[PDB]
Amino acid sequence: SLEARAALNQALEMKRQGKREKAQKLFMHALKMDPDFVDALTEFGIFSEEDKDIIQADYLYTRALTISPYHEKALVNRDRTLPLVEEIDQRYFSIIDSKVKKVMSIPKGNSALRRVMEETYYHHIYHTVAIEGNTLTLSEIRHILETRYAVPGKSDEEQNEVIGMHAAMKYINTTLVSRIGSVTISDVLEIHRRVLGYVDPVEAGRFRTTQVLVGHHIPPHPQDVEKQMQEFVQWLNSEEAMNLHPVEFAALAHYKLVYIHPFIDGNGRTSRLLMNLILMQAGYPPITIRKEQRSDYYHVLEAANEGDVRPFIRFIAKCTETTLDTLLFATTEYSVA
Repeated sequence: SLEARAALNQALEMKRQGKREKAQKLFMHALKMDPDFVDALTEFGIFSEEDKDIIQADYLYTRALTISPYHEKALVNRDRTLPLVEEIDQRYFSIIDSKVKKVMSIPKGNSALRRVMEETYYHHIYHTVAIEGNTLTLSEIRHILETRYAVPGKSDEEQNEVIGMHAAMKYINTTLVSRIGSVTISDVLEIHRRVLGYVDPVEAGRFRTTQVLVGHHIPPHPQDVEKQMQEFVQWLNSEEAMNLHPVEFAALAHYKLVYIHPFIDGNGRTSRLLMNLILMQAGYPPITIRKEQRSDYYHVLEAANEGDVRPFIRFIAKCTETTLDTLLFATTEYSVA
């Protein structure tokens, strides 16, 4: 018996008086105490909706309904929100497409563009290893790759992760981006071969034959991995996927590979590279999930496990905008002497 009903009732009482800042803390607290508490989700939805935060209200109702599909108070409200959410999400994909288009208006040989592209190349390597706890600094990663000399006082393992990423990004940018044709299984194993080849050569480029623990999660049985990965690459080359928005498609491709967890190590890194391969193949620039976005990343992945991928997609879309804003942050300004 969760003792959050107390918290929910006070929240409703505060809301009645109009102490809304005290209400949402009691709402948040009620779902801290019981995250699967239908009345608190539903009531906190209505709350959010009164403040015109439609996406949150809709998330909350959608959570309530994944737990209790027949909860009539939620069913009625999510009918009203779902269409307005589709609208809001669609307008954000338009602003991103705006910035992509402006970025792809820059002549290919532009120097400023050349320099920020290679600056952000080291940024993407730094963030994709640092988000997992790799203690190497940006300047250390540039040092390792520009020269070929190991950084003093940093483990071999950390530095091989960096070289490994570099080896993988070469292979994608050289081979797979330009290449007309299907994204085969062999492509995904080849990325993983390079990602992990310097740290764990034995496992580098082959699927796990064992069960794994990923925190409190247990991904699919190793005998389902082969089946589910063949459904994945079939979906990657399918007509439905090309029917999706490319950012939407890239986000789903990423989440699916994370969920399947087909390798022992380097699923995260291997699926952040696949995401970028998908975006680039569609004419979109590759993107970075910054180190400091670790919590947001975990939480949106967790929301995707609890039956709602939309927050994850929105997350990837915001990361896409933040990349474009950076590329655009190198554009011409009037000046004379």
